[PDB]
Amino acid sequence: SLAGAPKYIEHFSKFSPSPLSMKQFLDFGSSNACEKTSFTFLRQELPVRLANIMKEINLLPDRVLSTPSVQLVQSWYVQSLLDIMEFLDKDPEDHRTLSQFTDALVTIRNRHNDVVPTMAQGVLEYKDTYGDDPVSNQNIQYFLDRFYLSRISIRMLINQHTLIFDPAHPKHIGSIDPNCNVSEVVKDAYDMAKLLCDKYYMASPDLEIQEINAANSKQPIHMVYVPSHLYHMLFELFKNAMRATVESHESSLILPPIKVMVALGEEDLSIKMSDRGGGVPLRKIERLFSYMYSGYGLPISRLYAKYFQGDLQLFSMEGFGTDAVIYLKALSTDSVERLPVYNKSAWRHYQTIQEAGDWC
Amino acid sequence: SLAGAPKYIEHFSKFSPSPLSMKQFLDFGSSNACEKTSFTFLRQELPVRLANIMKEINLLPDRVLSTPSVQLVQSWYVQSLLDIMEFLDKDPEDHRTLSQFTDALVTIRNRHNDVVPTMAQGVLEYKDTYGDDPVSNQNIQYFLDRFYLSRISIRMLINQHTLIFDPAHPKHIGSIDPNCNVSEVVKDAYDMAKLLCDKYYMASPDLEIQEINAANSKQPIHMVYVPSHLYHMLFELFKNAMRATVESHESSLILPPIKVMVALGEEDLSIKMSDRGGGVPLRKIERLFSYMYSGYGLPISRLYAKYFQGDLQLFSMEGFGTDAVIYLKALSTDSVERLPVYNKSAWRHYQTIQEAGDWC
Ligand SMILES: O=C(c1cc(Br)c(O)cc1O)N1Cc2ccccc2C1
Ligand SMILES: O=C(c1cc(Br)c(O)cc1O)N1Cc2ccccc2C1
Repeated sequence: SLAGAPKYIEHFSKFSPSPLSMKQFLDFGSSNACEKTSFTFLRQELPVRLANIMKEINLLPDRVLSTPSVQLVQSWYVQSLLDIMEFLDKDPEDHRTLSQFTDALVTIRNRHNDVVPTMAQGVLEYKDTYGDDPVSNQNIQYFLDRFYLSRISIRMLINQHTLIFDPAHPKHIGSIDPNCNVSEVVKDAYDMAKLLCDKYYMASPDLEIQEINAANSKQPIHMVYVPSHLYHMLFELFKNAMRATVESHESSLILPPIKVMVALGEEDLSIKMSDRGGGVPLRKIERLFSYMYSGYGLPISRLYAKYFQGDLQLFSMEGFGTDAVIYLKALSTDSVERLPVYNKSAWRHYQTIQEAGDWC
Repeated sequence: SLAGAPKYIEHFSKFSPSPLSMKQFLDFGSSNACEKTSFTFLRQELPVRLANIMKEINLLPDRVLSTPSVQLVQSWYVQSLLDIMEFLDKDPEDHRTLSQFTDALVTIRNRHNDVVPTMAQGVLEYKDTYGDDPVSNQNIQYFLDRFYLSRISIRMLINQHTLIFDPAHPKHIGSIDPNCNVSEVVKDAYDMAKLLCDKYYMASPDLEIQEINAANSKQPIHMVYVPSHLYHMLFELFKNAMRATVESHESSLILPPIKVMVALGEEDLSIKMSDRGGGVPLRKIERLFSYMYSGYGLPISRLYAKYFQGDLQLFSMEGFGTDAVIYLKALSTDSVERLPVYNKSAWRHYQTIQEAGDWC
């Protein structure tokens, strides 16, 4: 039988998560020796990542913590942590340990499938029950960025293990494509967004792609990346760009295209999506990344970019259109997980009071 | 005779600066009744603004505060505050009070002429004497943004008073042009930057300007603004864009132009400057606004934008080029001074220790 969950949470929250680079993920093998190594790694690392973020959940305002949906998500994290604790004393040499471990990871992944919308219901419950306040809102914003990035990282570890140690893409390493053709992903996201735009507006802007391979002008641009994450970001951006374009051109039969540039530099692989959808005033830009003003499409997309040391930035020109840029690291060695850690500095952010700001 | 300066500093630092809108500045008259009102306003408001920022100087790390150049700037602020205290008991009805007051403001403006480079020498002295450290560096960054924005605001008040109550542009209200033609300022800044680029490189990119007046497509874009501030920002941006363009095209006789779009929306007047100067990796972008990595051209330009509720943002694409955007408020009623205030929230920022960050 197991100890009470808080004993495990306190134990594992003392450790810092260990960030892996894309290259490290990529250089992970599929042998028995490798599966045992993955097992011995994950039975420590997953509990560390679960515990670290569970400790930050406890720092949320009582108001948010008291909501049924936040309490529900907490309970899932507790059970998932306990599921892994069952493996602490198990022998990696026993093939049944390994197969049971993979089954346990699948069960955890499914348990947590609806975490994003469930947390969003928690935010709504807080607003409905108590009314929102600026202090709680700032804490929620800080927390959710960290919580969702933590979740992305945990899903990455689980997907890598289950895909490698249990199809279409045998050149992929788990969910990683060592030769991801960026323009092909751009086209896939455009195609899917076009289906949606065509359905509702009976029209959609065309796509124009330009590549700038600075060091090798002829060569198609490739990278090591998780294509599903890149797809997610581009699909969200195309939906917004298409909607803006059609909605700002109600009188017109001719729609300006969405232009995408893919640039490969020494350090960055940058993807800029430019539309002439009429733009948004600067005042309204920050709110596009707010969990409260919402529709977590944009904030979660930016977290995917940030997860491997990239970013997603918007700059609009009200009256004209908008540019969105996805910044990725060009090199797999620079693509290192960005993971929140529970410590004093973290703890300090939730320690805020209501007072006059430092500006007039 | 006067009280010791600290007594005045404590008294006036209790008040918050009072931000004025561009419209309020603009609706200020030049009569005798108006000059007395300006006097009675400024003999309170200037001491409040001087005292508020002097209190924050005292919050700097001992290391920075101990430098000769920071001590020198402090001493100027003390004397300027005392100069104004001489007017506390003077009668506004006496025309000699008014003329002496204008003389005192001119003397203050001249005294403080070299504040920006003198503070920069203070930063260098701290680095040379002690070596820099991350905690002090963060405090310096926070402080200098506020200090330089405060200074901009004090110079604005002084220039308005001295220009109105003591030439080429009689349609200007002090330093304010109620009908500033934005493209004409763009062209002036380009011309001056071209002279510099031509001198050093014997070549420079051409300029292309496009205006998008969303609500009135034919009409040239105008605004209420201080043209010298807009010029300053554009001149800095053109110098950077030109240098990048020529330096990334050493082999070429044909230079890509710098393209400027001026867009007027419902709320924003946005100016985007686009170059094909080869770009900068994202990692190096933040540092362009750092006082420590430096060359205060960019950070001070962004402060001018922020001063009337605007901003100046850079987004590059490494391997291709860079876009810089100046965001201004379109309406004089939205163009309100952005002024730092000395209070608890302000005080808290300088209260930081060296510890592990909240990220891995
Ligand atoms: O500028 C934008 C816009 C916003 C984002 Br985020 C983006 O990634 C691309 C865009 O073009 N919009 C969206 C939108 C939707 C309906 C109507 C107007 C607008 C104005
Ligand atoms: O991308 C840039 C660049 C930077 C800024 Br800030 C700007 O406002 C415009 C630019 O185009 N640069 C500057 C510069 C100077 C010499 C050489 C290369 C580069 C690359």
